[PDB]
Amino acid sequence: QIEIEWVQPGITVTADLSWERNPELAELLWTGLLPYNSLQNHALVSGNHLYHLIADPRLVYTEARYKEDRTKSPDGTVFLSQLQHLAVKYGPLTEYLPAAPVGSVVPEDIDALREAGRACWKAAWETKQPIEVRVRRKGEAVTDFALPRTPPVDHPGVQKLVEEIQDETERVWITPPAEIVDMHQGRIASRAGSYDQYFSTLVFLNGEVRPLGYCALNGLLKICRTTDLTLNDLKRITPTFIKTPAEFLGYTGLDTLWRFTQQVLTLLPDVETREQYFALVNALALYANMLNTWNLHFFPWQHGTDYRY
Amino acid sequence: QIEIEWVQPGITVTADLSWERNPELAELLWTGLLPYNSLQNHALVSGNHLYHLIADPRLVYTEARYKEDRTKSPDGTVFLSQLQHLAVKYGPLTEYLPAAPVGSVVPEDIDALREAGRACWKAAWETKQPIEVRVRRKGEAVTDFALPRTPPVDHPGVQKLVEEIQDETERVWITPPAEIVDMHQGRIASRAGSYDQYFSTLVFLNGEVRPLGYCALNGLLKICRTTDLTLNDLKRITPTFIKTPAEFLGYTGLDTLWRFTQQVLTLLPDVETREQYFALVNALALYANMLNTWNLHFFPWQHGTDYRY
Ligand SMILES: N[C@@H](Cc1c[nH]c2ccccc12)C(=O)O
Ligand SMILES: N[C@@H](Cc1c[nH]c2ccccc12)C(=O)O
Repeated sequence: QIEIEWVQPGITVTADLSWERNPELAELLWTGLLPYNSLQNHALVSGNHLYHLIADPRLVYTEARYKEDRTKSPDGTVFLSQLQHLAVKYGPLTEYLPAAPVGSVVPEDIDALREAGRACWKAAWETKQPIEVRVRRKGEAVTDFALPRTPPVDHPGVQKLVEEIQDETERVWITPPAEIVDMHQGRIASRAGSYDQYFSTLVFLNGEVRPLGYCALNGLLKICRTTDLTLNDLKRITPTFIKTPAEFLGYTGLDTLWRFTQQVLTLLPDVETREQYFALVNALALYANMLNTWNLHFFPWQHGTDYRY
Repeated sequence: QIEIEWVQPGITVTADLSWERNPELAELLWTGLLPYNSLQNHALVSGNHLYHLIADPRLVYTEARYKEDRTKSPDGTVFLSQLQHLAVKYGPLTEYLPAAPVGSVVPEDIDALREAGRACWKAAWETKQPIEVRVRRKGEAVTDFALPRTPPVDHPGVQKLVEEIQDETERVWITPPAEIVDMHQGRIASRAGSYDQYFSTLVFLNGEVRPLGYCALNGLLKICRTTDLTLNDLKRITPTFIKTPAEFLGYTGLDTLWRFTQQVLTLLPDVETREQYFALVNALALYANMLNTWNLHFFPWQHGTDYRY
């Protein structure tokens, strides 16, 4: 049993964990991930779905034993995905992609859940109020949320950079990053956007950050942990999947993203172990995925009033 | 000397190619790429910048000898890009990323160039009328534009799928794909989009397709051609970068993309040679990059009127 606290709406629900179908994932949440906090997003495509990022690389490569069509899942079902989400269905879904269930919100708490889901939708559609979520073991108080830090690494250069990136990831974990807020308000040093408007810039912002985190960066992580591709080859293929997106994004306004990427690309040829490679890339990957949660939050979805079925 | 003809606005300019700075590039265009047609897009972020797609894998990995800041290039400058573009500056740019020049539209055609530039803008911004560009060696008239096909490959199953995919890419080269048009009109069988709107779906359609093409797929082509990564490893790493994006887009409405990806992923472990790997990923790659051009064309950029600096 776990509790899920949405702070701003002031709603807490309780969910039963199950080791029956996906024991490795249940065990991962129960033992390795809890307790944590995150920025709570609402799905913009999939339907009445809530997901939030968990700052732990294991979610990228841990396999499920059992997946089901998520639209057929009962409301209240809790999932874990390799996009590093914990997810909860609270109403109908259109996205029929397989998902890995690990439990469900107790029957007594479903109304609370749907109510909370609507509060989360309202925040992303209208108010832009960042909604903090706290997840912890049932009946275990926490007054200490801090992002995990990968074990230190025998390399002053790598470790220093890892710490810097992770620190920054924590700093803006539930606090809006200024470089994201600024772009949405048009405060953009480079004036990016054709013909004096920055709407397109926001679409490209929203568009490039997301795959860079979950696809390129997390892909490298997945490959690194689940295959025996050599360190030399990991090092070689990395600039190819991560340089251009970050560079273009740097111009649009993500100076910190692009700065971090340059320092990583700069250190990368000289790392000596797979452990060093992984901490370096993991730190950037989490930073990238963190930014996506804020784009999900801040992007003007409101325009969809003019795009109803 | 080449000729760039924009069909709809009835404008044809002449450009001098130069071997002074990027000989390998100028050569490739001159001997390898001409003549061709394409869909003319206009940059939505970079400024007064025209770019279109060229159906040749060599642009992905052929290296520039020289690059300069594009904001400082004279109006009229022609560039080739590893994004598979021929690009022309016709006014101020804000994107200061380096680009490889290969020539210039002649001085007496600059006015005609800026007319072509503004007309392409009108098509992206307001009209959504597809503009066809035709590019030729000066002198030699051209009647048939067919997409380049990779040389037949000693593997019938691979070769068949390669043919089917290339055929399809050719079919909707300058004629809009129904799957893209239908989505932008809300004709989406899965009703993807939270709370009965499909605007968010259009943002994600736009955002996911582009990196899948230029970053994941094209990245694998470049890795295959510019490094000696083993075939065994090329096959191992491929699904990690291309499955998840394609599956989600399939759900959102791109049935053909997801079907072509699944087929590629089924044949991929059976591939026997690098040449077989290359042709298979290359065909899927171009198709993906082809879809990007239509997203760039059809996405409702006009919303930018509420986002002026
Ligand atoms: N369903 C998420 C987005 C999403 C789900 N799976 C994906 C895979 C790739 C990219 C985006 C996604 C939303 O609507 O907010
Ligand atoms: N210039 C393109 C966008 C672009 C340029 N370079 C990129 C690299 C990655 C992604 C997008 C881009 C436009 O504004 O239309």
